[PDB]
Amino acid sequence: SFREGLTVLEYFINTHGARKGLADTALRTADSGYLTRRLVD
Amino acid sequence: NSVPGAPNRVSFAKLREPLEVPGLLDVQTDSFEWLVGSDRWRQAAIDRGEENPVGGLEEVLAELSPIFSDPRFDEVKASVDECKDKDMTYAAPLFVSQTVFMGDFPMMTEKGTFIINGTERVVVSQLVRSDHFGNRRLRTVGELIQNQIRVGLSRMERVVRERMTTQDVEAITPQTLINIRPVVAAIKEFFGTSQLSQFMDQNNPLSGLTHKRRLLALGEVRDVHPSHYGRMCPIETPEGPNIGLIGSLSVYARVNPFGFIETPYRKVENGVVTDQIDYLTADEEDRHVVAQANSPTDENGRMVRKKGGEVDYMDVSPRQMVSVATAMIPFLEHDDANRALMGANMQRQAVPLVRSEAPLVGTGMELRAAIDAGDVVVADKTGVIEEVSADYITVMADDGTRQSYRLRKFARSNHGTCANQRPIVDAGQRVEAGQVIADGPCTQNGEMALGKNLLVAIMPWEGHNYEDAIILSNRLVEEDVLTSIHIEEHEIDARDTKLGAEEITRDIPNVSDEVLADLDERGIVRIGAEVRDGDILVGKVTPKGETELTPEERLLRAIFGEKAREVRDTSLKVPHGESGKVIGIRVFSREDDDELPAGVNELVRVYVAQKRKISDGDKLAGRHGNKGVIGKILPVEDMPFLPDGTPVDIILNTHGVPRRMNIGQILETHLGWVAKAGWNIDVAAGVPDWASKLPEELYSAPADSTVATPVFDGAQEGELAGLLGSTLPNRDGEVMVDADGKSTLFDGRSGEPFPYPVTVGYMYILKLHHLVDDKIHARSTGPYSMITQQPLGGKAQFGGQRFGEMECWAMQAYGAAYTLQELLTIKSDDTVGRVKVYEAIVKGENIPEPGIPESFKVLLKELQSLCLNVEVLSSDGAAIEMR
Amino acid sequence: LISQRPTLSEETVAENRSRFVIEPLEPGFGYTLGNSLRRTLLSSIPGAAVTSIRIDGVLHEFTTVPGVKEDVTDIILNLKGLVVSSDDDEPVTMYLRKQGPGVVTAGDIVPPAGVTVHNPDMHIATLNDKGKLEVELVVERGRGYVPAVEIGRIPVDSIYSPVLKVTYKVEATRVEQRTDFDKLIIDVETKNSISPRDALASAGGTLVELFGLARELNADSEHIE
Amino acid sequence: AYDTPLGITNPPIDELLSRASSKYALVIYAAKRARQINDYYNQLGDGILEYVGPLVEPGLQEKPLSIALREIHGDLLEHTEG
Ligand SMILES: C/C(=C\[C@H](C)CCCCC(=O)O)[C@@H]1O[C@@H]2C=C[C@@H]1OC(=O)\C=C/C=C\C=C\[C@H]1O[C@@H]3C[C@H]1O[C@@H](/C=C/C[C@H]1O[C@H](C[C@H](O)[C@H]1C)[C@@H](O)[C@@H](O)/C=C/CC/C=C/C2)[C@@H]3C
Repeated sequence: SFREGLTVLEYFINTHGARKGLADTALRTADSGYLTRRLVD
Repeated sequence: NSVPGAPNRVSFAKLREPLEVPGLLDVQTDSFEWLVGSDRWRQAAIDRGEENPVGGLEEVLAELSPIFSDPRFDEVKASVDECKDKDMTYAAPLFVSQTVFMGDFPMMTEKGTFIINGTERVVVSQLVRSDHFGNRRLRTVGELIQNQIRVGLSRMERVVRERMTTQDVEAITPQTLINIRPVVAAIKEFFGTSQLSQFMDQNNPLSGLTHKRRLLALGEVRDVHPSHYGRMCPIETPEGPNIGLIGSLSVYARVNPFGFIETPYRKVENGVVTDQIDYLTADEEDRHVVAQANSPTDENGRMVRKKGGEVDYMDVSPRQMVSVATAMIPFLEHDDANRALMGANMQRQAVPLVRSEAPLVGTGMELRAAIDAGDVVVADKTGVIEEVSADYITVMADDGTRQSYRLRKFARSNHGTCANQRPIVDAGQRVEAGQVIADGPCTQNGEMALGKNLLVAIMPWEGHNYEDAIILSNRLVEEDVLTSIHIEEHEIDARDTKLGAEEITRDIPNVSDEVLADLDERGIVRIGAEVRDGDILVGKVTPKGETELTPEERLLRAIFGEKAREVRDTSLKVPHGESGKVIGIRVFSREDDDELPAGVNELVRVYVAQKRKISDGDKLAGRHGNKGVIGKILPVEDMPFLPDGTPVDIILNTHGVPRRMNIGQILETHLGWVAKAGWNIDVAAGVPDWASKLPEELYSAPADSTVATPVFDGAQEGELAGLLGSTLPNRDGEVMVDADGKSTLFDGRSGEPFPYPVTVGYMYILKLHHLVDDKIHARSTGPYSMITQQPLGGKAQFGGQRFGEMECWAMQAYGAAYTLQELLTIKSDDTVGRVKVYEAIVKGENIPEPGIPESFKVLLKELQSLCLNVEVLSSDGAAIEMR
Repeated sequence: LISQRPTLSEETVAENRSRFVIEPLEPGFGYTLGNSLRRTLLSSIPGAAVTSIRIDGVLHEFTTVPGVKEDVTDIILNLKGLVVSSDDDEPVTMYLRKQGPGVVTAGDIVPPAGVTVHNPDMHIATLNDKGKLEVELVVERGRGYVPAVEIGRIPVDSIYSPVLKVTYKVEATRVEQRTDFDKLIIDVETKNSISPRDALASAGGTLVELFGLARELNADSEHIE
Repeated sequence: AYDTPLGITNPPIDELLSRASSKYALVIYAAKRARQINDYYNQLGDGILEYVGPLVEPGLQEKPLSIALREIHGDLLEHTEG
């Protein structure tokens, strides 16, 4: 709900968690392809 | 604002900018100037600092002496332009009883870059720890250069120690003991190959600006830290698996002598903002409580960060945490960090357009970012113009001095993007110092113009703008609004070889006079000639050994009386799928002394340019991370058009699903229409309650007015709807948009209107470097690698696609055994297979049975080399071999 | 100016249903004249139909008609399908009155001089035991489809145009050098009063005549071949 | 009904699968026949063999694989699996 707009400090806190989702998503794709290969194997 | 020739861009800022944006190109200059120890640094540091500062090299000798002192630096050998032309390194030799020349010393341009072997490089500042966030040191360009010199000097003394013992005493001098090879080779080994030394990314002025200022985080660990406020931008980082590691410096970030980043802070005492702005490093930040930028200050005078936590000193302004690229996204406070990061990255992915239109709805950084990038011509001294020509501009300063500026005209950038400067001044114009004289590639009137302002409609249009696809009006092609020039460089060399010396000549062995029709007398394509895929650019010929020709060819030789020429053909043709006009030719000969690598006789390079119309398939995007390809381009006739008959330029589907939002995009679209049509609040008996927070200046505005809404301090929802209410009609006085920002559009095909009112407006979109012409690849047959006989992507083109392991799984899943076998054999590794297939295809015969893929044969050889006796046993044939 | 010779082909779907194709059209004339053709065929071809009817026994009774299985509503829907060509132009009042148990099939209605029913096998109603039914129905020529607007007089929706359902679609053909040439597909279902082919000629004739008003401003302009 | 097939989708796979065991057998079924037809248009089959077909009235420029599919749809040929 960014409709009202967030001040300086409010936006800083939001970045702390948003960056974890992008990094956590990087590990979701690697292992799934390493698992799918063993499955196929 | 505060700049002489600054254009009029009204701002919705409710807070004054107390401190002017620092020279955001200083991070590179200060460090290198401290390194070389320029007098400007000594004069600047002595005024408010230690009276005995030591230069980087001066400090290196201080610790090294006694084993060297007073090093010299002559004026630069050649000019930057002269270095980039001759492919040499912008350097100034340095000197140091016996005098010693240590080597050519690279130098930093005014743009904070280096010319290393004719290419413009940029050193990235590294942030290393001196644990906690504040414990980060941050090596500046000059400092991490000095450290590389330490290795050179120290190992140089290791050589002198060995030399003096074996050498006779008094029979040796500093010149005989000093072998500076490890010193000069240490700096040459840095600017090249070093991971911190990088080719300047410059397809738009902003890209190169953010390339500098960008820093490395490591010398969990990727997550942002409270300390990063006002220092490193958390909203800017690569999307790939390098997030967090790489980050761009904040706008107002300033580095202290050591390298510890400092942030501007205005100490707040007694609840009143003090104009005294002081440097507070990460550690010094906890000492005094820091106040929030957006604060309620009533008239004259008048949520804070704790020393170690969250929620004494006041912030200098908003966007301290934000970087330049991030600070240029209007309505940044509404978009999610993901899209904001996406938006910033795509801003530096834009390409310079031929027209370069400034954004209709922008922020504040445009003007400052453009002039600081270095791609815009600035007047050094107030005065008046004496001459204005497409080639150069001269200014007659009142002082009496006489300065001139040569303009980059169709200069190819590092990735083929054309950089063309336009003069914006006239003859008698009186210009002030620091003013803008000529526009850069992506600039207009001094401010960055990375895209164009287009009429948008946010309605789904018969599935052609599906998911992330976009549809454009053919007007964008006819009016060259999204047309961008792209220059390509080709090169060929003539050197000595094993059995002969290459000779670049016009005469080609087997060719018709038509194919050579566009070549000159020397054999190089004539200037201004149109070149299609496969045409010859430079005719080179190299010696061929014992001919041993085929008899079937010799017979035709005598029949048609064409003497089998002596040597082979080696001409430089245009890569497949490329085309354009020839701009310039650079010829470097040997008879003409010049200076080429040993064996090279002649060196010529041809530059080809292309005028790229915005084509279906190209990738467009806005400043809010929204991106998508061009799915279709309708003629202007069949396009949703307003009652004026004014067709819309692009039709964008509603990408933002709920929760996903992407709110910032919707805001600038409405403001885009406001700024395009002007407004007038029609104040009667006061002004509406929403305009109370507004400053007078935005009350009345004419059509096509540019607006500025700085990131966090920008227009607000209430003020918007109010501006929506005020909209100057067109010719005849009809109204095209209501207070909801919607309009009843007429389907240009059926002729009947669309049943519901559709949202229309003007959005600032960009043309991204991803281009169809560069990404379309097709291959029937082509070159094959040497070691592995697999289809190799020829340097011209024709690279084959990879059928990876996963694709094989999908092929096995279908059970298409034949299609799979076909791909891994006759289509790749089958030495005799792919030829007999092509043969069979031309004749129209059945395709033969696949053979043995060369990869497998190589496998057995690799095994045998490992002393593994492998035998491909038959059912009853015992052993077998390939052969 | 000269074009590329677009042709007009017709494929017969049924006895009263045929689809037409024009190939090739210049981008993007497919949609330009397309929607205008469907609009001309549907609401620009002259034809006679039923306007209002009155049935004996129903003046304030809304739902049912005694002695007949079909209700009031269902009875009207049948008569709407009645196709009759009347050149009288003005409202003519035909009469249909049959008694005794049986099936009234339009052929029972005596058409006044000037009107001719084209579907004599049409089922209008089924008759109950020892029951008679006298129906009077107004018929005046018209155009297109005019919705519905005296005691016991029931105005009914009027399907004036012979064309019953028309739809069109567009594709791309004619490779050569440019593969975005338009192909116009139009689907028209016609009542047996006039064939699909004639309907197109009437619609086409009325269009050219209608567009002759812009031509008369100057017959010397270039336009196209 | 299924309206009408356009190009590759004709004939339907369902009407073709009734002529063979599995979708895979259908592949080899039509594949080898296509090789037979194309041999016929050329000189077939070199020594000791004579090509047969097209059994059905070929289209204007119909591809031999597209012909073997129509032939299988009309039961014009029988096959034996090994
Ligand atoms: C991954 C990396 C550098 C990559 C080559 C580029 C960064 C990719 C991140 C991204 O663009 O999303 C790191 O670089 C340094 C040390 C370790 C790492 O090296 C690595 O892990 C790998 C390589 C490090 C240096 C390579 C130098 C040479 O390799 C080529 C030629 C030489 O320089 C390189 C040029 C890099 C310029 C890039 O600039 C970016 C865009 C493109 O990715 C490039 C044009 C611009 O967006 C610019 O603003 C961003 C610069 C990245 C700042 C990072 C500094 C730390 C080019 C690829």
